[PDB]
Amino acid sequence: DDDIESRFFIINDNNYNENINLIYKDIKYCGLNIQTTGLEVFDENIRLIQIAVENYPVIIYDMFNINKKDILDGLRKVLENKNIIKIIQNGKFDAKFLLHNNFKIENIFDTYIASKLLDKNKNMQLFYAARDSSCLLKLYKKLKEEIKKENLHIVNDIENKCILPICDMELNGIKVDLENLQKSTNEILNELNIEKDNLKKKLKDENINVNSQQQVLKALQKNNVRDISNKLIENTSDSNLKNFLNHEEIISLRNYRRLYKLYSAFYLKLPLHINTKTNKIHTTFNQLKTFSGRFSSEKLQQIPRQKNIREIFIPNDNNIFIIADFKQIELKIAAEDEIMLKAYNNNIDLHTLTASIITKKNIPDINKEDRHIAKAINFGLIYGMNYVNLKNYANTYYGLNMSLDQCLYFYNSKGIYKWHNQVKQKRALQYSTLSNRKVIFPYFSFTKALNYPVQGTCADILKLALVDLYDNLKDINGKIILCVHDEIIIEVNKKFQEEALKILVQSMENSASYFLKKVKCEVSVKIAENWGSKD
DNA sequence: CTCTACGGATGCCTCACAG
DNA sequence: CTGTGAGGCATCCGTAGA
Repeated sequence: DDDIESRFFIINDNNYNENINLIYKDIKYCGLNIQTTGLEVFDENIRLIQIAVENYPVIIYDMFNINKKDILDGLRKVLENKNIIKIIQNGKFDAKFLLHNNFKIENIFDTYIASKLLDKNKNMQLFYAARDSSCLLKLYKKLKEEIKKENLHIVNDIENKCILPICDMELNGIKVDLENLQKSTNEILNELNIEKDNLKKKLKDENINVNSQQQVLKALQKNNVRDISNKLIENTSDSNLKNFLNHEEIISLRNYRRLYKLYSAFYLKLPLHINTKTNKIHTTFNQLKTFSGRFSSEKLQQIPRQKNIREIFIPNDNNIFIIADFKQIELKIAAEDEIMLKAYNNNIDLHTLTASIITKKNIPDINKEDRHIAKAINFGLIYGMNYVNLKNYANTYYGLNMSLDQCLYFYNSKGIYKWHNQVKQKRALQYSTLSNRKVIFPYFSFTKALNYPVQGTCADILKLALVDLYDNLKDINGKIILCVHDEIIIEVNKKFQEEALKILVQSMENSASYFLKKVKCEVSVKIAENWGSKD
C-alpha cells in the first residue's frame, strides 16, 4: 500500500548474472543497507547486502551464499566510486561492517542524522531488506529538499558531511594507559586510607563509619566543633564545612570526601567501561540529545581537566596528538554590541573589558583575579541571571566572597542592552542560530533564549571544522580522536605533525570564516604526547 | 520540573521454626 | 497443625554531588 520498491534480485554463486552490474552504469545515488547477524562488528557477519537502483528491483547479495570474489567486483566498484552517493540508514553500523570486511567506501548520506535534524532536538526478510534499501532513495530526495530549500540547508548539509568524521572519531578511539590508571588508583587509595586513619583519630572515634553522614555529624557534635562565632556545626554540606576551617576535623573530612569521590566515582568506576581486543575505549557520542546541539558522550566531557587525570590518554606507537582549541568562541559568537565589536577588533579581551567597567580600572591595571571575577559576571549576566542568582552562581562555582550589594552594583553597572531589551520585549518562543538551526520553547525563559544561539553556533562551527578536517586528513591518513567543548584532538604520525597542525588550523579557520564575517577567531594549537600537556 | 551513583534507611513480603 | 517473630533480601528513596 505504498510506492517503495519491493521487488528484488538475489545474488548467489549459482545464479550470478554478470549483466546485473550493467544496472550500476551511470548512476548518481543509490540506497544502501545491510543485514547482520548481530551488533558487534568484530563478532558478527554480514548476512545480506542490499543495493537499490532507481526503478529497478533491489540487488541483494546473499553473503552467506557467495564465495567468488568476482561477484562483488562491480559491487566494490560502486562502493569505491567517489561519484556515487550511497544513501544509508544507520551509516556508522554499515560502514563499520564494510570496513572490517575489507570494503572501501566513500560518499554517504545517513537519513537518520538528517531526520534527527528535521526534528531539531524536539524529540517529538528479503522484502524488508528491499523496502528499507529503496526507501532511502525517497528519503534522499526529500531530505535533500531539506538541504538547499530550508536554510536548515546549512546545518543539514554540514551534519550530513559530518557523518563521516563522526564515524572516523568513534572508530579510531583513543588508547588508554592502564599503568598510570591503576597506579593513580592505588595512590588515591593510599591517600584515602591516610585520611580515614588520621580522621578517625581526629574524630576521637576509631569505630565510627566515616561514610555515614549521621555518625560523622554526631561525632562532630560530641567533639564540639564550632566556628569562629562559637556556633556548633549543624550540617555536613561542604558550603557549611567552609565555615569551620579553624578545626582540623573539617580539614580531614573535606579531604577524605574529595579523595573518596575521586577514587570511587572515577578510579573505581572507569575500568567498568573499556574495550579489550584493542585496549581502546569506544564511547558513544550522541549528536542531537542535548538542548543546544553540542556533542554528548556516554559509556568523555565529564572527565576532569586536571593534568593528573588527562595524562592517562596517549597516542598509539609512532603517533602523536595534535590538540586545537578556539579562544573564547562563545563570546565572539555573541558579539557577531558596538563597544564589544570594537574591542574584539582591537583584540581586547571581553573579560578584561568587563573588569575595567566594574572596577573602573584601565585595561593595563586589570589583574587575573579581576578577569576571573569579570568572567563569572559575564557568563552569569550575559545569559540572563539577576544579581541574587548571580551571587549564588559566583560563590558556588567560582568560590568568590562577594556581597549582595556588590553583585547588585555589578548588575546595575549598547548592543547587549538593546539585544537584551529586544529579547525581553518580544518574549518569543522560537529562536535560531547563524546556521538557522531552530528551537521552540515550551514557555518563555529569558536565560535559555540568551543561551541557545551561542552554544548552537559553537556546535555548528566545531562540526564544520570536523568536516573540513575529515576531508583534509585523508591525504596523510590522519585520525580524528576527540571533540570536546570548542576543541578537537587528532592523532597523526609524528612526521606529518606540523602539516596536520596546519590542516587542523585551516580546518577550523575556514569553518569560522564560513560563519563569522565581522570578527576573526584565534586557534590555540599544541603538539603533545599526552592529553595533559595542554594543561 | 532535574540527573547520576550510594549507603543508609524504610517497608513490606515471605519462609523456616519453636511454642 | 499453623500463626509468627525473624530474617532475608529486594528495591525504593533522600541527598549529596555533581
